Amino acid sequence: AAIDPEEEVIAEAEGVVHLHEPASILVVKARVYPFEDDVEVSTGDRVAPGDVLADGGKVKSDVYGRVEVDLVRNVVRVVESYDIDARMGAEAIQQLLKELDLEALEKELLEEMKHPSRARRAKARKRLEVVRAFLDSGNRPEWMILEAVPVLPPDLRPMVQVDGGRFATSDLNDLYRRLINRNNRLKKLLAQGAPEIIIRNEKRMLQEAVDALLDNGRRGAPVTNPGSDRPLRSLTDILSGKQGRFRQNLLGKRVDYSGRSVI
Amino acid sequence: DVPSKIGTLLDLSATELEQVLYFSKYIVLDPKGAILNGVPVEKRQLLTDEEYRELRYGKQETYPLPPGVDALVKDGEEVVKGQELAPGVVSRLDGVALYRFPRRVRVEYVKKERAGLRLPLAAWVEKEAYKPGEILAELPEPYLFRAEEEGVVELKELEEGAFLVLRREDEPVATYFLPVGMTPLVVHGEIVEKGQPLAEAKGLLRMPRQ
Amino acid sequence: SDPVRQYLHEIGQVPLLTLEEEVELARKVEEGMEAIKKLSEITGLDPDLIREVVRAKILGSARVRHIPGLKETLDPKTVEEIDQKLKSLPKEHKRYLHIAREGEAARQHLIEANLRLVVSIAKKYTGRGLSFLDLIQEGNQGLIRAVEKFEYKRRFKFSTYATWWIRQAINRAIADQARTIRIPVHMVETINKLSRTARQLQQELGREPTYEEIAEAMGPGWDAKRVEETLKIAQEPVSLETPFYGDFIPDEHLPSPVDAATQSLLSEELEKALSKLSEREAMVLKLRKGLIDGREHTLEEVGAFFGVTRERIRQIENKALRKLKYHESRTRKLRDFL
RNA sequence: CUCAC
DNA sequence: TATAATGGGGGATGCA
DNA sequence: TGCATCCGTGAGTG
Ligand SMILES: Nc1ncnc2c1ncn2[C@@H]1O[C@H](COP(=O)(O)OP(=O)(O)OP(=O)(O)O)[C@@H](O)[C@H]1O
Repeated sequence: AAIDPEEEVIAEAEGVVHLHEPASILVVKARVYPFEDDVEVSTGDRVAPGDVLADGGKVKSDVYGRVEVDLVRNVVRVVESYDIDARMGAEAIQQLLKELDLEALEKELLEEMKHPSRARRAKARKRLEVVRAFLDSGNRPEWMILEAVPVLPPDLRPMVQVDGGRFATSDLNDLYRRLINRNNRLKKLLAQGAPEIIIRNEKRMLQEAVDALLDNGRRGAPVTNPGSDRPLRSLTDILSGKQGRFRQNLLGKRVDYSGRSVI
Repeated sequence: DVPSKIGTLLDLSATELEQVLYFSKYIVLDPKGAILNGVPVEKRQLLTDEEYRELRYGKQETYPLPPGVDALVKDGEEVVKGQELAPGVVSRLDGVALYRFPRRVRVEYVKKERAGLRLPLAAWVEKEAYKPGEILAELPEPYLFRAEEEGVVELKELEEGAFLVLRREDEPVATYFLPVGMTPLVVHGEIVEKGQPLAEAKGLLRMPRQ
Repeated sequence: SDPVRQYLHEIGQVPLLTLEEEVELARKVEEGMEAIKKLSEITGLDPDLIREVVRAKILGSARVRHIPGLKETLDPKTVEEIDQKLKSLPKEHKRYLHIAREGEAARQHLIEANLRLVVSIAKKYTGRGLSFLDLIQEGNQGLIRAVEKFEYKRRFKFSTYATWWIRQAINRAIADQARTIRIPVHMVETINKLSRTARQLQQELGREPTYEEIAEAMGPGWDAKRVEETLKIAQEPVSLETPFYGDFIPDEHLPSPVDAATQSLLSEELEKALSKLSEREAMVLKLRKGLIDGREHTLEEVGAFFGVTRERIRQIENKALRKLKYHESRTRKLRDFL
């Protein structure tokens, strides 16, 4: 076929077809399975050995693979591949933290505490300290992963109009905006069915946003406003440090009914 | 927060957690009978990007062919590793080969006709049918095939051997077959009468290969 | 450890399309679209739903959510029902399904193979308020838009057509997200026009322009006032933690002790007047001055709470004030209360 | 940058 | 909405 | 041997 009705290769009469001079050769490690009647599987499906492929269940598969239905050559292909579940990000981690039965790990770590070789007792001790911490607290390890992210009240990060009518805002606002502009973008990229690279990059950027909201500058580089080399003040930089909330506003405040003069 | 609470809770290194969290390596939650490089996939193993695409989507490779250069192998053929695919192209793996874009499509059109041929009696071998390449007749001496009709010549050659169609107006009056060993003595668009030689047969003549 | 380099490496894995492969993928996509367009005719359902189910089965089980716009909630159960209703079609009807799957599967590879363009496009839009990766993740959306609109019959390469949508996505993202105070896109365009105009004027004059020169160079309908106002709304807010800047800024909202005091001394020295008057007298004033609802009820509305008309209310009011005025100059408390 | 230690 | 464009620019100490 | 974390107080001016 072609763009216009012309240029089309139309068979003049009876004969057979042969192909020569290929642009390139795609060598696939797969298994072919031709068919005569209707095929039950559609292309893209996961398949195990001995699954009913086509022709009412006569022809089947030999290995684990992905279904690639060819309607031109009239053959169902099976590309040797498993239904393996391997993930990334703080989702797989959330799952692995949900799968944890702390009691059993307490048992195991206690059973390894009897082994010599110095270091094993130490590592088992630390790990068991964490495990028993979670056991005694009542907290769940998967809470170290964030589904819903808390938002600080507005006045504690205010956007106020100063003396000259200008506006002044906290640094947490731009961080929150940086979070939302990637969260919503992710929610659009998911609904519209984006490829894996784009979604992965988006989730990575999301993580890069929450890791800039809670502790900016902690991992890698600190996010700065355009036109300045100044790291934005995160929620960690607010509490910790000599300029932290503790040392500046809890262990020493400024007071009323107080004056100062040359003695 | 060194040492990583999450990392120490799951026997994971700082590097490993960095890779899993920031999308640098796949961590397996369910192998499903998968096997990488000989060993079966075990849970909590770190797969890369290639190690994951190979296990989840299989392996394959497209090899560029020079413009004009045809392939030694054909479409749908199974291939071994190191097996040649083209005069300069070598495959790096096993599997089913696939033609990407055939720049040239050759169509072998099936034709079924009926033609006559005169030959000396003691020179021809009697058979009810003739397979390709098979000897049709052996002449002990140079014998000239002669036209039994009159009209214009329509010459139609093959890869080896040829046809001949004598016609008046445009209506065909004769169809002669000239097997391998029969050299034509006429050209296309030639006027021939009755009796004049159209071709010469010498030695052994046989059916062409097609 | 570097997202930029990492993404660049992840992008260099998917090979660059040949013209033939490009046209192949595009054609497969379009054919898929038409196939779904007819499948909806056969099943008598919804095109978006169908294509979403095909997408679901193509991408696997990793991605399953309810898409805003689709009436049915996409859970594996429902998509199983629909997929079984897709397998319940005759061979000449069930053949469009394969074309749908092919269309989506080709769409994915088409998007992936044209991702290197978005990088080279967004590389020069740096320093506008958004980072490299954001511009990339928006230009990618632009590319996604370019795929479902491309027509291979026009014989144009996909790069030429995708470029437009990529720029159109980036230049929208920048104009929509770069500011802390979000400004409508057209207004942003106007401000940019002001910037370029004023820049030209500065380049030719040998000095910075005034509001009048700008307003003149902008054209009709433009005066100095509107230029000044436009520049006023175009202001970017500054940070409090600027080396802090927010420490020299008072809290104008909350009342001070002095404020809280007098307001608590004004009410006190006033309900000394709810007394001397009466019960209904010291209430027509409450509705009239807005002590109760916050709003001032006219002597019209007020008449429907005591029965009286707009002239017994008036005498009801003025009896209160005039009496309160005599209660002044004898207690002389409320004078300073200014 | 300046004052006091 | 359609020429084509496809990979960036000190100073010491505690702990793994 | 690499990384992360600490490194005195109050006050004045632009
Ligand atoms: N309070 C100030 N008053 C006037 N000039 C100052 C002041 N603070 C800093 N400077 C100027 O900045 C120069 C040095 O500033 P430096 O960078 O050491 O302070 P800083 O790092 O800004 O302090 P902080 O981090 O506590 O804000 C000084 O030599 C002076 O010129």
